[PDB]
Amino acid sequence: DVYKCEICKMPFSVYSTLEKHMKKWHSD
Amino acid sequence: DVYKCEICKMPFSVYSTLEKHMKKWHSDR
Amino acid sequence: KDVYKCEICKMPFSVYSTLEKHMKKWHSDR
Amino acid sequence: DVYKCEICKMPFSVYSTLEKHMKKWHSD
Amino acid sequence: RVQLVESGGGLVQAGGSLRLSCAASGFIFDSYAMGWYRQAPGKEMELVAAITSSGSSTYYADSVKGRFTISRDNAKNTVYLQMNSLKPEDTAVYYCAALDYVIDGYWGQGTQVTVSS
Amino acid sequence: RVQLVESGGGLVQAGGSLRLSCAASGFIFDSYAMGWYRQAPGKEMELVAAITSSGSSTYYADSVKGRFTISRDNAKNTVYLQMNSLKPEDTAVYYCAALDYVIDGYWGQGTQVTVSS
Amino acid sequence: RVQLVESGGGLVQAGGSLRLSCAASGFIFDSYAMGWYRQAPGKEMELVAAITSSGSSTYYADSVKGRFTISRDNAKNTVYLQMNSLKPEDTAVYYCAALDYVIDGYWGQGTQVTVSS
Amino acid sequence: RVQLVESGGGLVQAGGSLRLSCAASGFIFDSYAMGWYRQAPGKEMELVAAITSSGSSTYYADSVKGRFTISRDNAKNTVYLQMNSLKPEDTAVYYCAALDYVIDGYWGQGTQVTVSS
Ligand SMILES: [Mg+2]
Ligand SMILES: [Mg+2]
Ligand SMILES: [Mg+2]
Ligand SMILES: [Mg+2]
Ligand SMILES: [Zn+2]
Ligand SMILES: [Zn+2]
Ligand SMILES: [Zn+2]
Ligand SMILES: [Zn+2]
Repeated sequence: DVYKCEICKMPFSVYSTLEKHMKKWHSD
Repeated sequence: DVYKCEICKMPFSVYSTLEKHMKKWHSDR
Repeated sequence: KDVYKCEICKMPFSVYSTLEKHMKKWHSDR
Repeated sequence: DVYKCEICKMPFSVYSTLEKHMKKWHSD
Repeated sequence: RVQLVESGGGLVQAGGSLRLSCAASGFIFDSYAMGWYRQAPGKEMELVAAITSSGSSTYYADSVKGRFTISRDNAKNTVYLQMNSLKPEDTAVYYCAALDYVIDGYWGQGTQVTVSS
Repeated sequence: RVQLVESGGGLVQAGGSLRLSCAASGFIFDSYAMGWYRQAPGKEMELVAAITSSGSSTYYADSVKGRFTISRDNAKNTVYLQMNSLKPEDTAVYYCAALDYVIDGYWGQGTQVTVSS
Repeated sequence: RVQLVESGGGLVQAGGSLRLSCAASGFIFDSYAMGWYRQAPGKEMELVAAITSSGSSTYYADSVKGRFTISRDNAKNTVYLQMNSLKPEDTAVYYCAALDYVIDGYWGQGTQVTVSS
Repeated sequence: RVQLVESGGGLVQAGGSLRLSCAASGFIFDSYAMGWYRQAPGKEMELVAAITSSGSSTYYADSVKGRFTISRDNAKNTVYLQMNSLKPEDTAVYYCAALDYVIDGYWGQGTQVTVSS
């Protein structure tokens, strides 16, 4: 029931940030 | 070149028997 | 840049580490 | 219930022989 | 441009294992993080596991941690999901995909997994 | 669902050692005797070593007796073949399979073992 | 001449594992087959496992084969007994000895193994 | 009453691989999380990797993530550390131990790892 990355659907927590997630799991 | 179990290719000797081989080594057969 | 570590097993502790969580996950007799 | 090597107590079967046992287990 | 061929699914009993494979082609495999997703009928799709382009980092849904292992072979363009200690809750069709393109909506056929109670 | 992933082969010097592993999934591993087989190119597939469902008995081909040791871990669904004092005659691809189904000829990828000199 | 020091025994639950070790000195270790024996009070001593001087071949009592594994380190003069899925019938004092001298009645102190059910 | 037999170290070139192993006895192995630590001359000890008793979670030092893999084999009372893409910064003596008792300061001999530039 949490928000998830709208590209890959990995769940986000309070510590997630768009920048960190994009850097780790997506290509610039 | 010896006779072997026709299922698993394990060689048989003068001491082998089908019953003993099947009981020890096979499950569904 | 040296950090505090669990004094039993020396695993590094961060700002979100807690004694209870760490004991629960990583220790058995303590 | 079965006979065993009198040195090391390994059980003998119908296929055991003293010579084979001695060479395998009591030799260098 | 992209092609993903999944296999290795089947029917097992509670406690069994399966190894899923995905053979990938039509893109530069080593450039992208890959994920295994599962889709059960009537339920939300779940990202089950993911692995960065190099393999250096992995993500797992909490419910599969310690049971599932994701890996990849960039020489063979393949992604694997080793599923041990399977449970009925794991029953679903499993699909593999490059993370960047999940939103594009193009998927392989997936591979069915059923875990009898 | 018989998925059999063999690993651990390689190039080794005569007299040396190697340990092969096979991870099994998709069937009730605990119920089946497993065998390690090998095929050199141009030669026949031959049974090298076998182990009962419980590990309560083993079998070794005459040419490897005293050099190879087969074992299994039913908790990991894994079969192992430790190979010591390797000889050039041991060069081949090695495969692992359930004895019951060897007749059906579905083999894994196998693992190459090459013993030089 | 012969000194053998066993250790590793203890209390363990049925199904559990224990690893026994023995340090050997006073003789040319790599010249002798070694074995693990067990003695429960009022019962017959039993040879549980043996390994030849070079380690190439083993013996296991029928009732422990597939659960126990004997090994040796000829560089470190040590013998090991890995015991898996222990049962109450395994409860005993365990001893390690060179096979040649078992009849001569010198024994190390042994190590106690107790398997609760 | 605790014994830790570590091996697998050696001299290797940067980019190479090693596999360390530690066989443990004198405690109930599967009850305890295990850690690989490294100690380099004149530096602070570093917990390199750790694995929970159930094998379900692992920890890695930031500098070895994606390069080292810790695992355990409870059927062999053994912990393994697979080290790929070794760097000169990985040079040190490696020691394995139960997390619960590291503070008591009883260590095995460890196994030496040297990575050449
Ligand atoms: Mg990470
Ligand atoms: Mg089947
Ligand atoms: Mg080992
Ligand atoms: Mg975790
Ligand atoms: Zn994403
Ligand atoms: Zn057969
Ligand atoms: Zn700790
Ligand atoms: Zn004897």
